[PDB]
Order: sequence, then C-alpha cells, then structure tokens
Amino acid sequence: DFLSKTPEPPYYAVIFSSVKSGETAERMVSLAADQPGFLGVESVREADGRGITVSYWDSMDAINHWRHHTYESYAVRVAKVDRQRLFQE
Amino acid sequence: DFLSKTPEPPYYAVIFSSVKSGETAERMVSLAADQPGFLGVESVREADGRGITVSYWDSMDAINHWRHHTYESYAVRVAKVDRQRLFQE
Repeated sequence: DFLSKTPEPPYYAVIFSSVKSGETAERMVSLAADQPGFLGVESVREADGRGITVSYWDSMDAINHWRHHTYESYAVRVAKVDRQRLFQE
Repeated sequence: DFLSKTPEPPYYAVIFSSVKSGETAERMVSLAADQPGFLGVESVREADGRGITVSYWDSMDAINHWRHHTYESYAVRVAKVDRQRLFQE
C-alpha cells in the first residue's frame, strides 16, 4: 500500500517538498495516477505543515505531458533514479 | 528551516521511504549532516508510521563514504537531481 512498487532503474522521481500555509491536493493526485508513464506516488504530510510527496515516472518525456495537461514554501526537484532497494517484513 | 537550500543541479538525492513497525533515527541524522558533501535533509514522519526522508549530496562518491563510515517496510532510492525550483512567500 504505501511504498510504490517501481520497475528496475532507471526511472524518474519528482520530489515535492512543501510547508503549508487540500481537496485539491487530492485531485492533483488522481491526475498523476492517471497519466501515461505514471509509476506511483508516496505522499506524507505532518501535523505542523511539513510535507514530502514523491512521484515516480518512466521517462522525462512522461513528466512533460503531465506538467503539460495540467504553500509557505516548496521545492520541486526532478531526479533520475539509478538505484533502489526495497524491503518488507 | 525545512527546505534544504541546495546548490545548482546536479546533485544527488537519497529517498528513504519507510513504514514504521527512533532516538536512533536522530543519530543517523547527525551523522549525515556531518559528512563531507552532505547538502541537507528533509525529514517528515506521519502519525500512522508513514514517512519520507530525503538527503541531498554533492556526489555519488560522497554518498559512498557515508554508507561507508556507517521498519514494516522501506525503500531506498538514489537519484541524480537535474532540476529544481524553490519557492517561498
């Protein structure tokens, strides 16, 4: 349920780090989920407003057709994932 | 305070996504902070155990001397950040 079950690297990750000043954070998510090349999303938001949401994508090009069909502070970083290790017990 | 003030890409990011089963999550952090090439860290952990911690590093090599001097589920992904956009109001 929480961890995104991603394919073998490489794949991309969009790290959205935010500090809050809603219904619509969740529309913005159905939309990601719906896109071609969308691999999954991990979203977490603490009490005090601090939050990190990472979305995984299959290609730089898949991220552009998403930004295309489309906070006290935030940072958006897009990165190319070359390594992963998954664990559950 | 929350957002890491990172240099111009490229730089690396270590995305640690975890689901909890402590004092020592915080030792593991002083240590990151202390390393050569450590650029910063954003850590967030919700009530229910879900959590994302991303650490930023200047080089793949800076991450190896860290893993070197060194959960119901977790995922560790290392990625190369090629883009960033920072915002605050």
